Amino acid sequence: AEEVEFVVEKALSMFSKMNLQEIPPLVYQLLVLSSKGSRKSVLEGIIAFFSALDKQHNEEQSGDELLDVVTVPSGELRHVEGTIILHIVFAIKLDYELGRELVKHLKVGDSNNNLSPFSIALLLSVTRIQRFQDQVLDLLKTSVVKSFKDLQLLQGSKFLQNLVPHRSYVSTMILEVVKNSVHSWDHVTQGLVELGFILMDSYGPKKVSLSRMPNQHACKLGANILLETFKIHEMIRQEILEQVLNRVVTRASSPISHFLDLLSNIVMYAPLVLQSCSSKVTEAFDYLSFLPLQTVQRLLKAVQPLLKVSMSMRDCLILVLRKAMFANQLDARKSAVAGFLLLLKNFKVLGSLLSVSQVHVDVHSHYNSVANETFCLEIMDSLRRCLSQQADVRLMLYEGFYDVLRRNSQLANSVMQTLLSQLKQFYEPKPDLLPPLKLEACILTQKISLQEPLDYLLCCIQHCLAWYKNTVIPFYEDLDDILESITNRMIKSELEDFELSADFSQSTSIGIKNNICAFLVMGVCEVLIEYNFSISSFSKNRFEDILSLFMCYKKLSDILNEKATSDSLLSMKFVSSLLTALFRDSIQSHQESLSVLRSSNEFMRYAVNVALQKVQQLKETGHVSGPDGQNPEKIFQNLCDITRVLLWRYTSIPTGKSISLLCLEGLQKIFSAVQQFYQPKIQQFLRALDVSVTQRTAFQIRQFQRSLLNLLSSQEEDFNSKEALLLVTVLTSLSKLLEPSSPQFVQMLSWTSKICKENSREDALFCKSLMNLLFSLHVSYKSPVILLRDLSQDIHGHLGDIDQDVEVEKTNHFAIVNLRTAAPTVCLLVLSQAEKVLEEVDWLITKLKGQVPNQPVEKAIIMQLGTLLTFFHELVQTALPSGSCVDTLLKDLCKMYTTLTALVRYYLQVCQIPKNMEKLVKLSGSHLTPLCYSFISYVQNKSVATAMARVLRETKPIPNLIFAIEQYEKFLIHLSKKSKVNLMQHMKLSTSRDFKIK
Amino acid sequence: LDPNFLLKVRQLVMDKLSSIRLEDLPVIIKFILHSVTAMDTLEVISELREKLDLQSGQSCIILLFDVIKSAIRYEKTISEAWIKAIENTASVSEHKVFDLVMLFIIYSTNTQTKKYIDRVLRNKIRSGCIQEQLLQSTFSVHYLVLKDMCSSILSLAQSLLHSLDQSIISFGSLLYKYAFKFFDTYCQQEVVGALVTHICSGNEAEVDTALDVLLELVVLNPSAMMMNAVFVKGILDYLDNISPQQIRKLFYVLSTLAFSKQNEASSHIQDDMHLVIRKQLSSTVFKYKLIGIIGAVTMAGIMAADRLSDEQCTQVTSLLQLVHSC
Amino acid sequence: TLFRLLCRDSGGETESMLLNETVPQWVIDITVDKNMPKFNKIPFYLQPHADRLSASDMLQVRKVMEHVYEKILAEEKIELLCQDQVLDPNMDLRTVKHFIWKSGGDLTLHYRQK
Amino acid sequence: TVKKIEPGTAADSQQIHEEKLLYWNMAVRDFSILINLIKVFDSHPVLHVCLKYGRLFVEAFLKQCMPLLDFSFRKHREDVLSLLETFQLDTRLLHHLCGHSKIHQDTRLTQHVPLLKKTLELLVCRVKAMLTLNNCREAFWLGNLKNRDLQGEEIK
Repeated sequence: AEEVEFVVEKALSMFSKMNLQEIPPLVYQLLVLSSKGSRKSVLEGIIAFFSALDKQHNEEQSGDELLDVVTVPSGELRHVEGTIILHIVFAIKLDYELGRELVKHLKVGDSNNNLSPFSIALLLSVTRIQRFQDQVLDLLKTSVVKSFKDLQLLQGSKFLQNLVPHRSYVSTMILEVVKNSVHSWDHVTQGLVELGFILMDSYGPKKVSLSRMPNQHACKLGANILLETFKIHEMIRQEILEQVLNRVVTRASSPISHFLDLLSNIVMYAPLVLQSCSSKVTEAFDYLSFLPLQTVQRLLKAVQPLLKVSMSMRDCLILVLRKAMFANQLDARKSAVAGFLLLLKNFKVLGSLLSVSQVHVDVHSHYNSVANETFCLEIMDSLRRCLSQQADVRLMLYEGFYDVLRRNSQLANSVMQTLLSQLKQFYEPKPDLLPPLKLEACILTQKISLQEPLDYLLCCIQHCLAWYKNTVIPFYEDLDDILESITNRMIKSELEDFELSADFSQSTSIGIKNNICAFLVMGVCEVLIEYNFSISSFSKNRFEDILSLFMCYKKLSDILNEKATSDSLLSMKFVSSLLTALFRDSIQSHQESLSVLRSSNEFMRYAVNVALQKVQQLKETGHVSGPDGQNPEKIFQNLCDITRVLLWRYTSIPTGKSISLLCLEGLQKIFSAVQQFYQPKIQQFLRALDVSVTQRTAFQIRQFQRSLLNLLSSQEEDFNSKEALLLVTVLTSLSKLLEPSSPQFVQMLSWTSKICKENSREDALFCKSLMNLLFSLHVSYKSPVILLRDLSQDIHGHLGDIDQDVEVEKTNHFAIVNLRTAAPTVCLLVLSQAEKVLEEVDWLITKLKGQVPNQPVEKAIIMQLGTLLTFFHELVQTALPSGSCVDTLLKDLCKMYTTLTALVRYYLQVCQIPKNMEKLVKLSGSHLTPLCYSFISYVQNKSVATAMARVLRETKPIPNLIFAIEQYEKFLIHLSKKSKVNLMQHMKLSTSRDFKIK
Repeated sequence: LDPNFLLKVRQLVMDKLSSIRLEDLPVIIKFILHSVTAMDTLEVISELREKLDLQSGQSCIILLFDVIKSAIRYEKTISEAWIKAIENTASVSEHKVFDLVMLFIIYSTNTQTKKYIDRVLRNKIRSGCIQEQLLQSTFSVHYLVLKDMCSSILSLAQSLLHSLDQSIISFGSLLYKYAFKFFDTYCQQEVVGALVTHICSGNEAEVDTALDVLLELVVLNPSAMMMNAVFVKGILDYLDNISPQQIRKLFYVLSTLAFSKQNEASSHIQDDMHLVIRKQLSSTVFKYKLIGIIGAVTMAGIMAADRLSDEQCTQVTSLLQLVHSC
Repeated sequence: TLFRLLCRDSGGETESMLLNETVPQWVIDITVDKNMPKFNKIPFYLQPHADRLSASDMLQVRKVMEHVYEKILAEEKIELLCQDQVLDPNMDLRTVKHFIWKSGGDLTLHYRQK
Repeated sequence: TVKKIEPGTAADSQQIHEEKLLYWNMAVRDFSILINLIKVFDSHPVLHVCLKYGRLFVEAFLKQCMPLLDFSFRKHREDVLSLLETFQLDTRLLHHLCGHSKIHQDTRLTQHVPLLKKTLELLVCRVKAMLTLNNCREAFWLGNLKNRDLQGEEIK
């Protein structure tokens, strides 16, 4: 036994000296020798040796393509590592115990420095043995998730960054395992694909914060693994697409947004898709009729890059869509309309260029534009036949006709005539009959439901007509005259002509009909407001028509609101254009006409509120409802234009809610929305407001800093709490852009610290937000343990002492901490921050414990725990309220003593005791442990099945702390025995309590 | 249409499921499975389990199961609701052949339900809900549908044999035995190849159980095993990781297979087994010489087994003289 | 034959659709994506005439001459040889390996003072 | 034996609860006699058994007897108080054994102290819960018991 170990160790040393091409023969023989003897030693030596080769090769490869010192070429290194892996996997097949040692040796929570590109690639091919498939893939899944938690924890804390040197992460290792797999690593691909889908299946979004980011990173890694494996390996790309389409083509309505993005990325390599995995796309097309409308629209958009270059896929889709439309079954014609819309919204050229014994013939006929027009008109005529269907189909067509008419300018006449014919069914041509719209024909009675979205029909007509007059000009006059007639008769209507307050009930039939008719009138008024703004340019007469239309819109809105919603029909481009003229227009001619609109404060509120809706839709859904609402470049341009107006109005003139306050709300929403979606365009976003990102952000930050000072300079009763809360939220979001290693960040932290130290507000919510901003800035700068200690003293001074015979001196470090906010606002906030400090220290101790730089880390750990001891020392003798403050402090003391136990257990492994560790032990025994017993006594002495659960739940915390202290003292006895220094001389005898009933 | 009206007419169709003919079952099942929503999937599937009895008969059943495969091909939640219906069942008599066939269908069709189907299958086997006679009846009367997915069954059988419970281990052995009996030649070779990999694995319990199945397959179907003798003979190259007790059993199944019949096919393996042992006895390694003694005595017992002509009697005599000399 | 056309006819409507269907990915990477192909390398270890290095195939001898010069104007003081034959400084290693090496092993270059 | 006793329900017979209270009194008396034997027999194997099974007796007490006292505290109040006072004398000796184990720093003994201390404190909190469910929370009251040796001499 020992002889086998000795000879194996000798051969391990010979690895370095001998040639690499002789390694695979040696490993195969060494694995056979391993069977009758040591198994872990052989595997450890091979893995460690090849990991060093990988690391050395990576360093020498990184650099210019000039003369490099290349000890091993990349081509032969991957070939050698590949055949070593196959030998190990084949050995595991005939030796089950060899496989168990490999999993045990590479078992992960710790970083597991043993993991490497070679060891990860070894595990992926081991999955070809079904006996090890699940546990190996589970080992890899836990490794990447834990690795991302390490990355998240390091990024958020400056204290850890100064201590922990950067180490490679499992996510990076696996990505280059895929990259290295191009050297004929076909045995790794099978387990590579399964690992990618496990990451996506287990950590995909479940929309149906601490863990969401590592889950999102883990899910994104699976998409990267699958996408890169698709490009390189041809024998596996067919399986990848089939599994992706399986997850996407379903009626389950599960969140599949991440799978749809992977499908879109895969189909960007259309020749790769068409070559091998071509039938799967067509089979998914066959199931489009059975799928729901929302799935069809998202699936067809995902495979749009494939249909853009390929005619066969486009031709097959047209055949499926034509068959689905002719099908008598419903919910399939809706998908056919959606499919035909998407094809006609995106492609100007539609069309092409069997039985057992029937074959296709390659006819060499030149492309015919005239035949293409008839092909498009045939689909356009079919879509016109779908305008008499349910209101769901009508809504889709009205949204699609604008993009269809912009794409195919040759379909403009067909679309416009179709829109005109539909409008004639609901328009009264009589010059004096009121109302001009038949709102009773839009209602289908069989239960009352909406049949025709008349408001959406005019929105499509107005936008299509607007495109017509500025794209093809350089029936249209008939449409221009109808809209003017509609506008005049809607204004002169007295709201009684629409049969509208009569019932407005949410249950009765007449109330449902009245409620729907109320929405249509408001929707029509919005569209006519948009129409009259553009037509006749800036004329006073037309703007008076807009104001008259708005009053009709607002009066009906007030009636529905008080007796009690829907999206606005204004395009985001118009809202941006309306706001700019309504607030930032100084042209002499326009001022006369704009004074009509500006005089109505309710109109001012309406214009800003609709802009807030557009931003809110972007945050919720990722796109805006109106025209061009799914174009990221045009949404961003409107975001910049709206932001400029909102910035100007708020700052130039200070202060339902006021207009300036509403602009502040829109600014906060935009800043959050821009960072969430247009992350790479932040420099362009900040540029368009009127140096680098940090310099421009600091200019805006200082601009909002002055605003907050003005409210704080006001009186306590006059304090505008709503505005101050918004300013801190804006400052918090903007401060995410500053670089922490910059003077601009230091100024932001210094300003926040000064505001907290000097301003005393009675608003608990304002204090909580301000402290959260201060702690967010501070943690990325340095350890907040000194900040935490000073805040605990303020809570002690304001709330007094539990002794009731001593007087605690009021430090007054921070004025924001007053008698009202000291608890439960500040106390709960500082306890949550000390929790994060302990999690950081617990992470360090775990790394050191598995590691065996130690002396610098050990001193910093003791320094953190030493300062955090004084923070807890102040809180354990404070007369906290009996609510969640006591519950959280008791739970946090248990975490403090658990962390102390982990530090002591670390020295048990290392000390075969330094002064700093001894002084920490002495401090814990003189300033925390005796006072913990006093606090426990203080808490207990002073004072259906739901109550039964509550009383039994309250019996948990105090015994949990008692176990934590006794567990801590148990291991200090072990350390004193092992290190021969008595650490229990600093600890007094434990104090026990007994119950006695009066 | 009205949602409640659709449920009412669906219930009327479901009510007479027992009294309808056989040809209209595929379309009726197709209508019920397609006309479901998210919240009623659990109940409609549960109702379908107890209502469907299944008791041109083969063709209609094949078309019935073909529709179900197409109906659940793109619907994962329906498959999950079916396993939940099976798991909730707590009585042995309620489990039926159709219940077991559907479990294999979901296993072969949807790859995302492999782990859930496995975990419930262990529980039912341990509790006795799924039993040998139910498995025997399933294969006996519905081996037409099961044949199209023999690899799916074998993957389940191979995984079941890796367990540590004798009840689960015995069921996995039966899943091997029934697959060999009721499937075609190609899926039979996969069964033998799967057993050979079990013996050459390294786990003691796995090796002895696979050798028990190999002996059983030889006894029931010697003719089918005679065509697989090349793969069974390949185990002789991996005697280093095999205990002497398992070596004796391995030589027993090899010898009883070679002498099971007297056709020309058996004469080739009969003389081939003689050659392997004649060179293990003469090997320079002492370990292989001891293996040759075990195998030669094992074979001589089956040649001389009483049920033998003079030429047969001198062959066992010749082999014994060889071992005594070596 | 998947598709046949003249060079000047690729801009046509019918030819462009046919080209999208037939042109393979390995041509798309270079003509459409504008990616650059791999750069092959030969590993050669210098040995003093009486340290493995990998470089571009079109690297000239002069570059290997100056690398040795910094290790120990460069052209005039250092001469390189392979298989006991002097090497043209303007010649590249790709030509050296194919013509003068005449062996199945990795290229070996010997550096000796002029 | 203690683990097998069930607290029953508040709807059971009145005399049934009385016999369970008497049965629990006998179990505590046997516990008192057994635990008190460590004063004279104070070897490591004896203390280890008392430290380990003393915790298990308290664990079974607050899992079985404590729910029983919730049902019957109003009608039976002197019995419940007397039972708690008698058991409190046993738990006090358990605390002194815990302190004795830590003072002598016996590693085999101190590895039972943390879980015994948790359960001993869990009993004090569980008594408060019983009073709270019986609207007698203000009657609950703690005090720091003196640290004593195994014999009973005060440690100060």
